Amino acid sequence: PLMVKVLDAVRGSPAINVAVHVFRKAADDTWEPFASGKTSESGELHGLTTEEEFVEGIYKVEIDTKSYWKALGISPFHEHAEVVFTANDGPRRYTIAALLSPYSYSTTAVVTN
Amino acid sequence: PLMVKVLDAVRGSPAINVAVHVFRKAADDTWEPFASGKTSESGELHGLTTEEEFVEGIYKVEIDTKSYWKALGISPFHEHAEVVFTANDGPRRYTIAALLSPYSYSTTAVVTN
Amino acid sequence: CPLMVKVLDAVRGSPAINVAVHVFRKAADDTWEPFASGKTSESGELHGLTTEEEFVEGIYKVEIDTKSYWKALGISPFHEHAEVVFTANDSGPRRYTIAALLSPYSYSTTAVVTNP
Amino acid sequence: CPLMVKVLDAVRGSPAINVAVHVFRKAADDTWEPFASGKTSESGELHGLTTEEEFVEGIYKVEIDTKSYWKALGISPFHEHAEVVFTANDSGPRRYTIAALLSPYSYSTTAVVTNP
Ligand SMILES: Nc1ncc(-c2cccc3cccnc23)cn1
Ligand SMILES: Nc1ncc(-c2cccc3cccnc23)cn1
Ligand SMILES: [Ca+2]
Ligand SMILES: [Ca+2]
Repeated sequence: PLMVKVLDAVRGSPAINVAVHVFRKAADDTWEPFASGKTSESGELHGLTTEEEFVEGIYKVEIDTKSYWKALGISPFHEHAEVVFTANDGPRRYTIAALLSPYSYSTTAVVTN
Repeated sequence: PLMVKVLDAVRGSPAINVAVHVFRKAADDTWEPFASGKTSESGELHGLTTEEEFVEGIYKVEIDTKSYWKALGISPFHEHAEVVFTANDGPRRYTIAALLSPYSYSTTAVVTN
Repeated sequence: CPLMVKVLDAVRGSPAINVAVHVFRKAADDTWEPFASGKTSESGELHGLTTEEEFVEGIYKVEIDTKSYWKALGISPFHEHAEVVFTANDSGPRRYTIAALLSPYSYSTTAVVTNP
Repeated sequence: CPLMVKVLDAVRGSPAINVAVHVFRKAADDTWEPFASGKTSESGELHGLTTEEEFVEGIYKVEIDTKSYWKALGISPFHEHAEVVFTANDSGPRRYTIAALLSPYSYSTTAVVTNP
């Protein structure tokens, strides 16, 4: 139900081995750890969660862009990229995609049935 | 060796049934038709060309964004999106990805071995 | 003006007007503290957030209220906000312009950093 | 200033300076004719391309020479250029700002259209 895909605009490649943490907003307005992983050779992170676990609510996907750029020897601006959205329930799969540059990022959601 | 992927930033979906034409630059600096198709339900267009046909040179990928937006009832700015690049030969596959909004588009290249 | 925020609307091809922007700074106890806030003008720009005196080193978060923007236009957006988190002034004072480009299911942001 | 072009560099977090920009207009015989050209300033902006008199209805192409920009910085880019093609002034005169954000393997562009 939730996949994350990361691309690198400088190298023209998938962004490989990028740490990604997902949080869900708790009733006290704090962020509870929900799922995490590292992107694969294709820049994709699958298997984050299951249908039963992914309930409606506010999620944060935190992509560690700074570590990624430093591992490539490139100087970065942002601490990370945080993408915060509401999951709303018919049948739906979410893909959070991000395109990374050192001083800019773009993110889009691909929500399909 | 060449794939095109198109996303819609307004609807949060793949951009389905988008016409795409690819041209290769001829010796007289004109644009020769090379391949074309329409994006699938996943927003992807595969099978454009073969290894033997896709030689080094300057290519143009013309995405008919205006037709796409009009078919969705949304008012567009651009006539189309044209993405022009040089193909250079080790082992390489090219993905041209585009993210569409009515008054903006973004494109990236994903070049892998 | 060491910190300026500019917001554009990719649907309409226009400045994003009356967009709320909240800026936070990480405190020594590792929580986010309020730093400054404002709203974009008719040009989509937000000037006057801070001053050279107030804008010290730190980790800053600029939270752009994209959800309210789209909801006011009658549209149901995907994101809650667009957030930009960065370390500022580590090698001395700089001027930062944070720009954001908004669509209902996407946003982009960029930083332009100049040396006064 | 009915037509302005702004270019930013996503690698350095800076204006893209000294970027060549060529503008063409489709002729009645369906070919591209030269219309105007210039280069971005130290702010990454290009003003003075055209005038209200000259900038009539038509289909325009704005070709930003991104390849030369990156090659001058010692970088081998992917794209030949970034091109923006649009119909202008169809419902009367408008002011257009074409902005582009550049990386070596990517670019984005947006249009801001205002009614004088
Ligand atoms: N699989 C896939 N997903 C998205 C893109 C993508 C393309 C262009 C711009 C972007 C801006 C933000 C996020 N993603 C994109 C390319 N390939
Ligand atoms: N003055 C100005 N205009 C536009 C942007 C801008 C911001 C974010 C993404 C972009 C994508 C393509 C083009 N421009 C942008 C930033 N400053
Ligand atoms: Ca310091
Ligand atoms: Ca007309």
